[PDB]
Amino acid sequence: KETAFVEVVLFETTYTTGLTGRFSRAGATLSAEGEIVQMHPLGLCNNNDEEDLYEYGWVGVVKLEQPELDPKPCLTVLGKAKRAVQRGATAVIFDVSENPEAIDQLNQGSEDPLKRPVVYVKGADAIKLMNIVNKQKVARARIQHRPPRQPTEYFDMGIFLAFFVVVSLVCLILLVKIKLK
Amino acid sequence: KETAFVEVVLFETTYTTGLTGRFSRAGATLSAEGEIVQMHPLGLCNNNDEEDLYEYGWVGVVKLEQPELDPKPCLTVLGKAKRAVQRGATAVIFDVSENPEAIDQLNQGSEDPLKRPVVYVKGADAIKLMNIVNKQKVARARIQHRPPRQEYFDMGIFLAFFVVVSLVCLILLVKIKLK
Amino acid sequence: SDLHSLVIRGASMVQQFPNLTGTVHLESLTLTGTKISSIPNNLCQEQKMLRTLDLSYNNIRDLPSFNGCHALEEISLQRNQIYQIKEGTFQGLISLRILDLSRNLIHEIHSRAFATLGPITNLDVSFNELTSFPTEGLNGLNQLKLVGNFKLKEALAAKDFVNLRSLSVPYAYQCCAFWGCIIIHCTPSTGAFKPCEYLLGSWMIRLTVWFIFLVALFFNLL
Amino acid sequence: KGCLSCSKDNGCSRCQQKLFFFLRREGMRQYGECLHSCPSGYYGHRAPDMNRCARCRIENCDSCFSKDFCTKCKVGFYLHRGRCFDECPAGFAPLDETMEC
Amino acid sequence: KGCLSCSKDNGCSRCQQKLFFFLRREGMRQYGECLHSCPSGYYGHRAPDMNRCARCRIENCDSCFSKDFCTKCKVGFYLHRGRCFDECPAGFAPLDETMEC
Ligand SMILES: CC(C)CCC[C@@H](C)[C@H]1CC[C@H]2[C@@H]3CC=C4C[C@@H](O)CC[C@]4(C)[C@H]3CC[C@]12C
Ligand SMILES: CC(C)CCC[C@@H](C)[C@H]1CC[C@H]2[C@@H]3CC=C4C[C@@H](O)CC[C@]4(C)[C@H]3CC[C@]12C
Repeated sequence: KETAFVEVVLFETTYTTGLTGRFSRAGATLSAEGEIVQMHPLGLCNNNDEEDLYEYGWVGVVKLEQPELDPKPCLTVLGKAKRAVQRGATAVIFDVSENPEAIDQLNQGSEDPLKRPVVYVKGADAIKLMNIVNKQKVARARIQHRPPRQPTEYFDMGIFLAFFVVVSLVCLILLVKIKLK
Repeated sequence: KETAFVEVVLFETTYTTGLTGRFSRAGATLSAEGEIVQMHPLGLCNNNDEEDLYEYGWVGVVKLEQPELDPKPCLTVLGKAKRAVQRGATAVIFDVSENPEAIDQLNQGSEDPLKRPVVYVKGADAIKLMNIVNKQKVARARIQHRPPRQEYFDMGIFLAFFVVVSLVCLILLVKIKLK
Repeated sequence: SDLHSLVIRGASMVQQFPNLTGTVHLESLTLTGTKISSIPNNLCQEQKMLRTLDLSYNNIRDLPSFNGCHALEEISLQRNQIYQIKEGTFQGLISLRILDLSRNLIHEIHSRAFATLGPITNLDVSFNELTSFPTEGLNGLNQLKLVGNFKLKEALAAKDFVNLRSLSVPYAYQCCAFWGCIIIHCTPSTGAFKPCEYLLGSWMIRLTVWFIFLVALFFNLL
Repeated sequence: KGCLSCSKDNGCSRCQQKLFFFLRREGMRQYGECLHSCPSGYYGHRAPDMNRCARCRIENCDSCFSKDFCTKCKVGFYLHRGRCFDECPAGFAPLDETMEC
Repeated sequence: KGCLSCSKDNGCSRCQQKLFFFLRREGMRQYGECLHSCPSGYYGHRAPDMNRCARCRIENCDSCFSKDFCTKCKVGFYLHRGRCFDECPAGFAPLDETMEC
C-alpha cells in the first residue's frame, strides 16, 4: 500500500507527465500499462446483461461522485473494480477526491484479494489527471510497483552495530563500582 | 543479468503462461506492458524511407539469426532496439538463442542507456515463447522485476564479526593471566 | 426445446431433481438454494450443450459420471456432502475451466481423477479435510487453493505444476518448499519465522550459535 | 445541460424523474446527460428509479422498440413482425416498395 | 517458397539470387517470404545486395512501377503521366474508354 507514481504518455514524439497516487489493498500491487479509458460510476453496473466490450488491457479512470447523491448505489466500490477487470481492464484509478469514505471501502476489502492493481488518486493531484482525460484525445497510462527504491534490507544493517555498542559500553561503567569496593 | 519476469495473456477468461528471461544493460530496467508484435530482424533497418506505423505501445519479439548469415547487417543489435522504440514500441524482447554474441553486443553498449527496457530470452524458454507467437492470434505481454526480501543476510556480517571481536579480547585476557 | 437458462434458487422445499426429459438445449442450469441429494446418472444423455452447471447449497451425497458432454465449461459443487470422488467422474470433459469443491466432506481423491480433463485454469478443493492430493495431470492450472485441509500434511511436488501462479496450501511449509517468486504468489506467506532452507538462516549466524551450545555445556559440567 | 447535477468533468450524473440517461463516450471521456428520447439504435427502458436508454441487440435494426422488437429495420431487409428478415413468406406483401413484408 | 535460410520462425530470410524479399504480416507473426514479383500495391526495387519489395506511397494506386509512378490507378481516377487524377485536362479524353486521361 505504498505510493504509485502513475505517469501518462501523450504521443503524436512523446511527452510524459507523471503524478503520484496511493495503492490500495483491494488488489495485489503490481505494475500495469494500457490505454486510459474513462468509465462512469453508473456505467459499471451489473444488471445490464449486454454491454459494449473493449479490447483487452485498459487503465480505467473512475471519477467517484458524492455518496449521498445516489440513494442506493447498485454495487460496492470494490465491486466496481471487480466488474471492470472482467471487462478486460488491467488497472483502475478511482478518483476518490470527492468521496473520501471510499478509501476505507477499498481498504476493508482485504478479505478477497483481486488479481489486478487498484489505485486511488485524491487531492488536487487528480485535477492534473482529469485535465489530461478531458483535453487530450488519446493518452497512455503507466503505473509501476514501488516507484521509489526503499533500502529495506540495507538501511538497517548498520543499526545493529550501534545496538551492539551500547551493550559493549554499559558493562564498562560497572567496573567503576567494582573498583570503589 | 537481473532476471526478467515475462508472461503472456490470452483474452477470449484469460489463460496466463509465464517464462523467465534476463534484463540487459542497454535500456533502463523497469516494468512495461503491451501487445506482442513479432518483428523480423531485417525489417528493423533504417535506410527505408517510409514504413507503416503501429499503434503506440507494443512489446516486439525479434528472433536473431546467425551472425555469419548476414555479412553486412544494416544496423547493430542496439540499433535495432533503438529503431523499434522510435517506431512506437515500449519494450523490445530479443531472442539470442541463436546469436549468443548479442548479449555482449548489448552489455558492451552501456555508454548511452535506452529509455525503455530491453530483454533477451535464451535457451529452451524462447522455444515456448515462439510456440505462442506462432499459434495464438492475439497475446498480451507484461514484463516485471520485483525482487523482495534480500533481510537477515545483510545483518549477518555485523552479527558475526561482532562475536569474533568479543572473543579475541577474551583470548588475550586468558593469555596474560598465566604469563 | 428452445430453453437456454434455468436458474432456480431459494427453492428450499424441493427434495427431488426436476424432470428435464424434454429440455435438451439449455446453456446454464442452476439450483442454488435447494435441497437435492441425487443427481440422476442419465444426465449427459441429454443437455448436450450446457456450458455451466451450478448446484451449490444443497446436500449432495455423491456424484455421477460426467461421461462425455465435452462442451461443459464450468462446474461448482460447494456446501455439499460429497464424501468421495471416484476416478470416472471427469472422463474426457474437454474445455472444463473452473472446478470448485470447497466446503465438502472430501477425504480421499482418486489418483486418476485429473488426468483426462482439458486445460483447467482454476481448481479449488478447500475446507474438505482430505488426507492425500494427487497431482497427476494438474500441470496447467494457474490457481489452486487448499486452505481448510489441516489434515493434509503431505508436501506437494513442484515438478508437476509448471505454469501455476497462485497457490494457497494449508500449512506455510508447502509454499516455501514450492520455491516460488517463474514467480508464484502464495497466500499462506511463510514470512521469516518459518524457513525452508536453513533453520538458522544465513551461514554467519549459524557459526555463532554453533559456538554458544559448544561452550554452554563443556564448562557447565566442571 | 439537461439534468441537474451535471459535474463539469463527469457529465450529468443523476438525471430527472422523466428523462432518459444515455452514456455518450467519445475518444476517452464518457459522460451522460438527460435525453427526452433514445437517439438512434437504442430503446428506452423506463424504471421507477432511473430511466436507462439501453442499446439494441437485434441485428439489421436501425431503430428498435424493445430488446427484441425492431421498429425500423436496415435498408437491406424488410420486417415481418418484429424481426428483420431477408425472405418474405407467402401470404404477405413482398415489399410494397416500402421495405416491409 | 525456395530460399537459403528458411528458418521455421522468421520464414525464409535470404532470397536466392534474383528474387524479391517481402515481409508478410498476419496476426502477430511477420514471416519473410521470397517472391518473383511484388504481389500488389508494391514496387520492386532491385539492388546488388538484396532485392527489396517496397510499398507504394503514391495516392490511389493499385499497382505501381517506381516510388511515384502509378501504373494502374484506382477505378475512381484517371492517370495522365504517372499520377492518379480525378480531373482530366484538355488534349485528352476524360476516360478514353479505358479509365485513362
Ligand atoms: C562496539 C564494540 C566493538 C566495542 C568492543 C569493546 C571491547 C574491545 C572492550 C570492552 C570491555 C573491555 C574489557 C574491559 C575490562 C578488561 C579487564 C582488564 O584486566 C583487561 C582488559 C579487559 C578484558 C577489556 C578488554 C577490551 C574490552 C573487551
Ligand atoms: C558486548 C558483549 C556481548 C560482551 C560479553 C562479554 C563481556 C560482558 C565481558 C568480556 C570481557 C569481560 C571482562 C574481562 C575481565 C574483567 C576483569 C575482572 O577483574 C572484572 C571483570 C572484567 C572487567 C570482565 C567484565 C565482563 C566483560 C567485559
